[PDB]
Amino acid sequence: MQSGIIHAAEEKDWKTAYSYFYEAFEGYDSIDSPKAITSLKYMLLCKIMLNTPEDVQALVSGKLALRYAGRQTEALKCVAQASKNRSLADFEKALTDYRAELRDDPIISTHLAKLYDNLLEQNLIRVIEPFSRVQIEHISSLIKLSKADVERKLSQMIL
Amino acid sequence: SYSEIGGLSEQIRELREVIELPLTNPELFQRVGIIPPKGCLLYGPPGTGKTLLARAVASQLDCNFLKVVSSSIVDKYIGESARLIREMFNYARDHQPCIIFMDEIDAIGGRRFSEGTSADREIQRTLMEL
Amino acid sequence: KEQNGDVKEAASILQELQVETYGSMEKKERVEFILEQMRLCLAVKDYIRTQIISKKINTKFFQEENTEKLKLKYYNLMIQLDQHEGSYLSICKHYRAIYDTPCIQAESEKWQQALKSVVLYVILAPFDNEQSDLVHRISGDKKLEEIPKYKDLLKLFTTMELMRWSTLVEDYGMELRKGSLESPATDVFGSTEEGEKRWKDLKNRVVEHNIRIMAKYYTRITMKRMAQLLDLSVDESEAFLSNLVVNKTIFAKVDRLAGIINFQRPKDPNNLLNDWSQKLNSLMSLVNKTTHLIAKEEMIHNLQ
Ligand SMILES: Nc1ncnc2c1ncn2[C@@H]1O[C@H](COP(=O)(O)OP(=O)(O)OP(=O)(O)O)[C@@H](O)[C@H]1O
Repeated sequence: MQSGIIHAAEEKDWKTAYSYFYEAFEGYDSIDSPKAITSLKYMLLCKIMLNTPEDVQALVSGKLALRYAGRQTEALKCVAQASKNRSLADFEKALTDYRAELRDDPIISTHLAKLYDNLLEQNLIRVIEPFSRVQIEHISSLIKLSKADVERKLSQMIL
Repeated sequence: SYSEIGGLSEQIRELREVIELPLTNPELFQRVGIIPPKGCLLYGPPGTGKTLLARAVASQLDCNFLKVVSSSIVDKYIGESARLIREMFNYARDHQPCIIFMDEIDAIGGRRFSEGTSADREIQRTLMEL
Repeated sequence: KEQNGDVKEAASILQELQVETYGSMEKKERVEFILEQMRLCLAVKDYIRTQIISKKINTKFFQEENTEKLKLKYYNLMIQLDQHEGSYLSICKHYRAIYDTPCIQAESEKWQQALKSVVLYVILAPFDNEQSDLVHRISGDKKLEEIPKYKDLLKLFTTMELMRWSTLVEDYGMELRKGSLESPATDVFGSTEEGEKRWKDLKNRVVEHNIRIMAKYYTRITMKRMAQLLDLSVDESEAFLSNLVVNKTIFAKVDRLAGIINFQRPKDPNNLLNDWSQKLNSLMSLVNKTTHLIAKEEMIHNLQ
């Protein structure tokens, strides 16, 4: 578990970080439930860090996750589902009811700012894909944001 | 003769189950989840009646049955009686279901305890095949 | 039956179902018993379990040649579960199996509504290459054209073109009071939420169907022309084209600022465009050359 936390602050390797939490859960299984229920939050969140929400649903669909299903696993599934649907409004709507589970995140700034910087272009790929020539003022109404930082982020996308 | 031998009753019925029952009734086994036992062992003469009992099982159950004396695997040069165990098992996969006798399995079952000579080594080689 | 059962009592029989599946083989009575719990599972309100136990039923199929006719009447219970939540296409192929019960009938009203029930799901199902050849199997039947609404249904499919959507509602809005058969509209419009979802479904299907001809005929179009063509605001067209572009069924670039919108033409800058176009076109008269050759060769040998 600690190996996972330190690797999350290091951000160097996002792959083995999920491996450490997986093994840790294998240790906490069948003996102590309170540690096992809190161990899934980190593994699934680190899989969201890897921008692979499709595998999250597959992990929570197994027979092992059904016994440990609860209010937290739905908070993991809703972040996976908002990242798959690429909608920040659904993410924020679910962020208020699951904020009790969001506070357990040791660093709330890292994951949320990286996911916001990600979901930015995940909302842009929907508006950009249909047509090449686009005005900035009408397309900024969909994401609901000033045009300044938007153009800054788009130019960044070119870079 | 299967009635003539007298005892031993629980052994008689035991080999009747583990031998005959997987043939006729694989369902009973496949339901419970148990894999059928593929082998068995008999030993005398603490008493005797080995080749009798098992013999009347071969002539009793009938179906397909194969006779083996341990002295036919000698082969002299080139222990290809090993490849006769391979080919023999292939024809047991042809005429399957089949039953295999093994008489005097001590010699073709040896330990290779002390490293020695040639015979023991190639015998152990056919044993590796088995 | 004593306590009428609940979520727990219906779950007690669940774990007992599969105990006798591998224990013994029973032709009829067991099947009747194994479908008994799902009809209580609808009252349990839990669907994810109902689909598991319903997944045990399909491995028992094909059940025909025994009963004949009762188990064909159970499909009416299965379509209830499949039509409920997520799939309109799962009932498509299965309603042709519930159409085999009136085949033995000996019944008119049940059969007459079976035809409409099987014909009206084409709209509710998302378009696919399997749907295309699905509707061709039912088309041309001698019993099917008995329904006058079937000619409207077929008219929208054959060669597309265009039609006013309100005039479509003139034909399909009468079927609520019309009948004879009200059962298809009893499934659609019976639940207000169900009926509304299939209203937006019909809208999505007609606007998606108007698009695929526009995709073959463009070239280009003005944005404002598509609005008056689809009888809706330009904002609604933006929503529609967003879902169509994320479905990547047809590539397009639709510029809102300048009003010029178009589907395709594919870029194909140099290689494949000129390759296929120029060459195959040139080979037309080349491969047809020898064809008309023998035509004149036979004509001149008929008279000489
Ligand atoms: N329970 C028995 N019932 C009838 N006959 C028996 C019984 N046990 C031994 N015999 C007799 O023993 C003779 C040899 O058969 P058996 O298979 O016992 O030899 P064996 O066990 O290989 O002998 P050993 O073990 O001494 O080499 C047979 O003629 C048989 O009549």
